[PDB]
Amino acid sequence: AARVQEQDLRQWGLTGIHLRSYQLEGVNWLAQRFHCQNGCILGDEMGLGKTCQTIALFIYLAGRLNDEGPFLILCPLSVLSNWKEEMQRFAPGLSCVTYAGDKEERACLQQDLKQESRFHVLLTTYEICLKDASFLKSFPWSVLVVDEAHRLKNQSSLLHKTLSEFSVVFSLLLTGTPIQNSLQELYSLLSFVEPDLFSKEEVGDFIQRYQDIEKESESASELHKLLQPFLLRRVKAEVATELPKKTEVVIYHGMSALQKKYYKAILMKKLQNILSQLRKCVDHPYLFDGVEPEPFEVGDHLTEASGKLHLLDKLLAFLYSGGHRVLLFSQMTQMLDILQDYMDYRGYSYERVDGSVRGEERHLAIKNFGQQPIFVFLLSTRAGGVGMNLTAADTVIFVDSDFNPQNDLQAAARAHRIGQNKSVKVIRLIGRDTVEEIVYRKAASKLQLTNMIIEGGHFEILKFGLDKLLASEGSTMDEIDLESILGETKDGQWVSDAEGKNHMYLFEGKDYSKEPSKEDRKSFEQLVNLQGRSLRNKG
Amino acid sequence: TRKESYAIYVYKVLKQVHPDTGISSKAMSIMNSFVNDVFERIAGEASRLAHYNKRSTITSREIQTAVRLLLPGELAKHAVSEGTKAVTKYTSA
Amino acid sequence: TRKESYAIYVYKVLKQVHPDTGISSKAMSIMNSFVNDVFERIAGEASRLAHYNKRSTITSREIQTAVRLLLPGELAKHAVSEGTKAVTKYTSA
Amino acid sequence: AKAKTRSSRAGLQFPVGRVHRLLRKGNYAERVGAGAPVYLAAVLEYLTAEILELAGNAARDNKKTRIIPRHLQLAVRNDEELNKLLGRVTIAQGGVLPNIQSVLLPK
Amino acid sequence: AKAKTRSSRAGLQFPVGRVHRLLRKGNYAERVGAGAPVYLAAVLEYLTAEILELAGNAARDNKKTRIIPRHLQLAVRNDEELNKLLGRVTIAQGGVLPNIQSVLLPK
Amino acid sequence: RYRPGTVALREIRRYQKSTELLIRKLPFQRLVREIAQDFKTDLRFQSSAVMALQEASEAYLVGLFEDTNLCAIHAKRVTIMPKDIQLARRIRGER
Amino acid sequence: KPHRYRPGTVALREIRRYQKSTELLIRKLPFQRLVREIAQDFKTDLRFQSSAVMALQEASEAYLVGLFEDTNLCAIHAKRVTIMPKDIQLARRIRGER
Amino acid sequence: RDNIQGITKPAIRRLARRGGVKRISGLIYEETRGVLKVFLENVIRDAVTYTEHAKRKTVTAMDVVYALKRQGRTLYGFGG
Amino acid sequence: GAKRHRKVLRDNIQGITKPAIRRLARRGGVKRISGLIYEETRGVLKVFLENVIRDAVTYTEHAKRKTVTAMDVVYALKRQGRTLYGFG
DNA sequence: TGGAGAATCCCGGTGCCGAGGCCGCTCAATTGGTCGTAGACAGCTCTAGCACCGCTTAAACGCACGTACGCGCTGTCCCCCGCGTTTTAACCGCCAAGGGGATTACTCCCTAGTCTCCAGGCACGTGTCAGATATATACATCCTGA
DNA sequence: TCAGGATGTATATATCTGACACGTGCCTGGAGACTAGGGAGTAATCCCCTTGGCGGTTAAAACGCGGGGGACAGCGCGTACGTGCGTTTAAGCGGTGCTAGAGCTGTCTACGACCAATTGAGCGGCCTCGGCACCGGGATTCTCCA
Ligand SMILES: Nc1ncnc2c1ncn2[C@@H]1O[C@H](COP(=O)(O)OP(=O)(O)O)[C@@H](O)[C@H]1O
Ligand code: BEF
Repeated sequence: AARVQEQDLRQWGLTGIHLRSYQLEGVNWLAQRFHCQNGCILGDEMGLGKTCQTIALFIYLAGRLNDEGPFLILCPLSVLSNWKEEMQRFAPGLSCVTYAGDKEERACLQQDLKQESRFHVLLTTYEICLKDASFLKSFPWSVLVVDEAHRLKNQSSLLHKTLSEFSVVFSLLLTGTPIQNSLQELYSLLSFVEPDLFSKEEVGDFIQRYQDIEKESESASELHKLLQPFLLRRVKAEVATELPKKTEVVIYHGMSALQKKYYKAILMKKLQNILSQLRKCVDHPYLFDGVEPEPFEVGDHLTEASGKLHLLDKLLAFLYSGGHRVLLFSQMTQMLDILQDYMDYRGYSYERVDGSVRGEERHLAIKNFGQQPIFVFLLSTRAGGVGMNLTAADTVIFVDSDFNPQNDLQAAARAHRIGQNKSVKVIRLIGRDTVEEIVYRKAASKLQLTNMIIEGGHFEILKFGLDKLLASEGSTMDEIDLESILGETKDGQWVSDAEGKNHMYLFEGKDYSKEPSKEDRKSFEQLVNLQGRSLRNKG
Repeated sequence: TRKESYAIYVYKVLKQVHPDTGISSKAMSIMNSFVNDVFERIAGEASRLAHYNKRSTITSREIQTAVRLLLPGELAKHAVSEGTKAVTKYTSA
Repeated sequence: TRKESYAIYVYKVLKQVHPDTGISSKAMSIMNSFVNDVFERIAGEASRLAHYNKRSTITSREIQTAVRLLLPGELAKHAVSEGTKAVTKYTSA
Repeated sequence: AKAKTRSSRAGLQFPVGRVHRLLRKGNYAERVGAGAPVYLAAVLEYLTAEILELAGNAARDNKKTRIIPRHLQLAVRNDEELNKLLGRVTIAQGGVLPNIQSVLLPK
Repeated sequence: AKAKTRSSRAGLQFPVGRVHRLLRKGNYAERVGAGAPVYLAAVLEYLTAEILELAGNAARDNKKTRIIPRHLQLAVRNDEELNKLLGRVTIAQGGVLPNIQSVLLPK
Repeated sequence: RYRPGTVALREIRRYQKSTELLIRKLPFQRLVREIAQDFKTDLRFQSSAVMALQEASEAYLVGLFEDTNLCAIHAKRVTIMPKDIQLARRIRGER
Repeated sequence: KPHRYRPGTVALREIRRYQKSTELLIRKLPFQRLVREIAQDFKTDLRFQSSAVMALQEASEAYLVGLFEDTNLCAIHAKRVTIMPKDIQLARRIRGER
Repeated sequence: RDNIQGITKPAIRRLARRGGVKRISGLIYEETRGVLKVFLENVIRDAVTYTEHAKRKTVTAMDVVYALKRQGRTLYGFGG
Repeated sequence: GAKRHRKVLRDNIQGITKPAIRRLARRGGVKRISGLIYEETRGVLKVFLENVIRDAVTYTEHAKRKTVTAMDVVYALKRQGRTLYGFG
């Protein structure tokens, strides 16, 4: 079709940002896709500016072919403010209505159904769009934008079925992560995009036809050709150069006395789900209710109760001394509460957006993230790493190492972003000889399944049986790492500049082990099994 | 015709318990009714326990489960102890 | 595997009684439980009736006596009449 | 000889053969007469018809056409003999009968 | 060989052969294990011994050397667990437990 | 002359120590035969059958009177009244 | 002055409303937690089907409703309209549960 | 022929005394006679049903025991 | 300020709240309720549940299972003279 | 002493999911023989249930008196109900993992069934002591008066 | 408040008496030995469903306050129930007599178990539309301060 230049968007209302070459290519791609089919997937990598491309598409089809109809945007609660700010920053010619609030304000906005194009873009979230689906089923929307569209991974989702029966002309999905965590999830995305072509009945065909795991150019090229007119991925390495590079550094740690005691106790003796209790024990014992000496005061006993917390405090002292602002991600909210109490003790300036905080406190927290010279950024992986711009910090530290790698990847990408100036140093804290190591390796194995397809068509367990060193039932505390902590992290002027005892680098390098000493488990569980005329009234 | 009862066994147990105490005939008939009633309770509970699990054999495990279901509190523990002791002594011979 | 019940027979009886009324699934499960409960009550009563008289066969006389023992008032009389009618019709044919 | 069911011979809509099998597999006696299953199936059919007719009346009194557990509960508890038969029985999602004592009502 | 009753092998006084015959002839299941009669006889003997212990104590409290139904009633109704076991049982010629309410006594 | 309530307590203690039957044999037997004539004519009774009926009936009545006394005390009374019997029997589930 | 109802009117309205309905009157999660806590005292590491807890809740609610009916009769017997713990104790005594 | 009046007022008073009752209203006697009549009617109906099933013309003690056991009131000391 | 533990002290029997007990009493026909009824009702419910759950767990352990089914609860209730219809 | 206000009921519209009808298949009910034993029937015995009479005396009955208890009334006070505002956790949508329930195949050992033999237990007879009854006798207890 | 009397009740000794405990003969039911077959233990597989957590809304729970109505204590009265005495009735006990019916025995015979072949009834799976649930609106009802 006809190419769109930057001056067309300049005249048509887009006045904020000067676009980029790949952004302009994406806008033209979106325009031609809108002109010929029903739906697409703008799957650029995180931090490349998908929101700018969608706003440019709105400006285009609102001032070129006069498609003046309503646009619906669905996004998580934490990026609602970002959408609202950028919508009026870049495209102030379109009136945007943030359809949020309690039931009463949403009803008062229900009453504004005068239908005189008083709103061009309606902005809401998943939960609201699922609670008020009936009101949001009576509009002829032209474009439906689902930001962070990897929530539609499961096809039996209520959101999938609810959004499928909408009067949308063009469904646009935004997803930064490599969607292909499993073939069925990618097929669910495709079935949402093109429900007629990709029928839900062909799930078995899609999985069977593409069981290939090697290069296999004969089928890799086939699937690439299949996904040519639907998906559009651009990576920072090939597109967004000249950005400071990120260097992931995984750091190992040991245990503590009571940590080993409870680790072995759960491994031997609610305990219906074992994996959750093991991970809880590795993170911090104090989040068990029965192990606290019930002191209702802060103190210094917190650091020695966990090796992970000890190493974290060492890292935090080093980073604060070196002048580094840091993000902090975790899975369980209890561990975040423990970190918040520790930060309050040590007098660290911290901010906390956690999920189940509120709608507006997140906006205030994001403002303070960058306004004040605040040091610690407390975050939850699922409710903090989904689209917030936190470029002020330059160090991402994971204390969780959750199951699938996409969450951690996108959480890390929250700091490696367009507009970053310093280098980003990703830090992981996984315990040595622990179930955390197995979760990490299982995640790493799951991750390099989508790397294969990208590079080809786009470019005994719960043990971890080295418990012999965990059968010492001591501390195994680290103090030599203090002099090497500058060796792993070479800080220059406000930047981080350019596999031994407790550290390992990540440059697409692998790690493996074969769980040597299960004899400890067997022996200590054998120890575990080692641990007439009745006339009840008379004896 | 001959009619059977538990009189001689009740008397043997009584001589074990109280070596110099007797018992009248009305009390003996009451104890016979008691033994029959408890037998029927336990046997019926074991029968329906075996039917619930689609089995066709009444074993000592089902008798033990019926004893735990019927007898209250501290009576069940001692009864289970005596039953287990008797079966262990019986199978060793 | 499969699971047998009384749903189709309950439905046929319902369509005899109320030709235009339907029934939900929870109500059908309740009716199935009711039929099973009444069946086991009558069967157990007839079983112990046969045991009392030193018989080994459960006949229609035992079922009739169990119905008269278990059902109250007019329910017993009408149930006896229906069962007797059914047996008389079955025997002649 | 074309097979004719025993339920049709007796004139019933309940399964005589299934009731006979259930009687033989329940360890109720050593042996089972020929007319016991017929008589028992007739009694079961009668009781089913009684409760279904009362529950259908109760459902129609509520301007509904499908019987739910509430209608069964109302039918059972409003009948003087079915309530004695089912005195120790709880019906799930059945509720209770509407009844307020006279001393609690206002003067 | 020399015969030896199963009760002697089990170390019991209640009969194991008679309990086995009653279990077989009671239509309780198709088959009966070898250890079921021993367990049941042991349980019955233990319960009899408990009742007789308490009844002999009650008889000795009244300076009697023979157990009568009154002593069995006192033994059963004074013990809490035997009272739970026999809560719905009537003992003939047993009487009641002496008990007067506190308000009926003069004060 | 004794004050009202003393002979009552002596009778309570006396009849709670004893175990004999408190209803006369012949009137009870006549009542049983009269009741049985409404079910089958020309019946016969073993003596032990009537004895068992009397034992069961007296145990039932004594238990009912215990419940009635509890219900009467509940209402700050010492006299048992028909409403107490009705309440006890309804709570037991017999009414 | 605002509108107020006399004491006892909303009580009668609630009586009618709750005797007309059939839903469960206890919250699901607290009851399930209580059931699991009680079951921990018999065998550790037990699992429950959802229908098992549903059956337990139905039985418990039916039991409590019947007990409250008997309690109300016992309270009326004493010329009261307020039910008190002694009425519950009397009802459970007459039932044969103490 | 009014044999329910053979359950005299002194007999009902003795039963109440064994039950622990200290003072008795004057309307208790007719209520107790009605209650006893109902109880006896139920038990005797069941016993006669058991007797008729065995094709006998004599109500035995075991029929009464079985009737009482069926109504949930086990009786000890009369055989079985 | 002790934000890591300030919620877990509710004693699950207290999850049977006063409004729930009032709703049960209203369905029972009770017009006015004393203030000491709630603890008494909680104790009664706890005793009832202990009996039924003990029987159900016994039935479950006999079958050598680790999951308490609805049939175990139905058998435990029929065991106590409380037949429940509608759960198979 | 009627009107204001909150609650509930009747009416119309929409939509949605579960009850109802169809359909294919498979396994359980039916049919047809054959055997063996449970029960129906006739007969004989003997016991125990019914009926009656006569006498003794224990218990029921009727009556009178007086007292204490049930019941109605009144007054106080406090506690439970009704209602408004805040806050908390129930509930539902969603994501993970993995344990355990459910099925199948195989085989082996445990129980039923039969025959033989013999000792435990039951019916029967006999003596003697535990307990019931009677009579004196001391002691506790209830009640009234000074 | 204590003294004392009349009543009732526990206590000690003597005397029957009949029921319990023991010994005997035998017979039938339990024990020993053997065989055959199928019920159940056991290993392996699979996938459903259970548990634990987060995220976010929102309805219910919790807290506080004000007041009125119900619980409870106290008081008076009058009636109905307990107590005691003299009269009457019928229950209890014994003894005799008769026979109806329960109980046991022996002999068939018809009926129910068992087995093999076959086919239709019922169960699981799959649409699909109408009954019911939610919803907004108008109207009547019932309560409460005049
Ligand atoms: N042309 C541009 N120039 C500068 N910054 C841009 C441009 N386009 C997008 N961005 C940055 O992208 C951020 C938001 O875009 P976002 O959708 O988060 O990118 P991504 O999709 O890569 O995560 C904003 O902070 C904005 O500064
Ligand atoms: F993918 Be952008 F951070 F919304």
